[PDB]
Amino acid sequence: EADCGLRPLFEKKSLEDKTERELLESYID
Amino acid sequence: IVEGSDAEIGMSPWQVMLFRKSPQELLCGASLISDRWVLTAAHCLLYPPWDKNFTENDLLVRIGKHSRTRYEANIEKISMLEKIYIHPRYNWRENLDRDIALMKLKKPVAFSDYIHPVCLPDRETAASLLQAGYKGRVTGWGNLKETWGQPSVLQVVNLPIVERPVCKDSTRIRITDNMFCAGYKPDEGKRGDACEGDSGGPFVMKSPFNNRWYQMGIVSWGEGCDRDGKYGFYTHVFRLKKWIQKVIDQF
Ligand SMILES: *C[C@@](*)(O)[C@H](CCCNC(N)=[NH2+])NC(=O)[C@@H]1CCCN1C(=O)[C@H](N)Cc1ccccc1
Ligand SMILES: *[C@@H]1O[C@H](CO)[C@@H](O)[C@H](O)[C@H]1NC(C)=O
Ligand code: NA
Repeated sequence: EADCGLRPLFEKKSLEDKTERELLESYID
Repeated sequence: IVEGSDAEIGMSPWQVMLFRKSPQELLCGASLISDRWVLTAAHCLLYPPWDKNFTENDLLVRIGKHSRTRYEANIEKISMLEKIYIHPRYNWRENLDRDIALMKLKKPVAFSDYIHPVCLPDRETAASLLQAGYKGRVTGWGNLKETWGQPSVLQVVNLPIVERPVCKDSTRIRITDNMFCAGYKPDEGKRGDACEGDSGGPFVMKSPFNNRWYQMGIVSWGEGCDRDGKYGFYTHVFRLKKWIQKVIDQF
């Protein structure tokens, strides 16, 4: 998979974007 | 994108803009999957009912853009197309089944903080993430409302995948296994949808196991935009992975 799907300004910097938490929580609800 | 919001800068670095050269026109969205390959919807390139059939020289793609219009000098990159590959079984006649196409760039693009490829799903990803109720994310510079304005900045909206029987009963258009639908149901407290002009754009999901984003779908079609009881339809990327691999391995 190399480096695919890891954003330089977010994942690479251990920073979450403003709404990705909504996506992760949806795996529950 | 209807009822979404302005994207944060660099939030979707795989976002691509398909541009007509003459006249200048924003045609559709697309996504970066490697330094030389861009994925989009077939109907963005070929749609006879609308007298549409673009060839490589008619288009250009813009990568790394945030604003629609503003020239982001030396941040965005403009690439020419070496070749266009449309799925041989793309059904433009009836229901847009297999609405997918690949575009190979003449020269590899340099990745940057604003230009980076998305992952394509494999079996495990498709099995674990493409389930009703889970939310994905759609992005685009398409219409802000069902019409016939346009956004100044890339729009983003998170939407839940809908159960197949519900997708099927929400429309008289024949749906297939190569498509999935997403959107909120009436009265769920939230709305939102892709719309004309967003086609080719990615529906992505973040893996809870490795922190990576996978493009599960391609904005494909709908009826109106954001109507209660209607849902946006997307090309099922994993269902078509074998064809994608074949093209990239063969060219
Ligand atoms: C080409 C894309 O910009 C656009 C995306 C529409 C997404 N809409 C919603 N609500 N998420 N696709 C289209 O406009 C496609 C191209 C052919 C016509 N079309 C439609 O969506 C029609 N509105 C419905 C349709 C007609 C014929 C075959 C399939 C679907
Ligand atoms: C589009 O044009 C090309 C050449 O100009 C032709 O080969 C192709 O068949 C056309 N697409 C269709 C299916 O109408
Ligand atoms: Na709806």
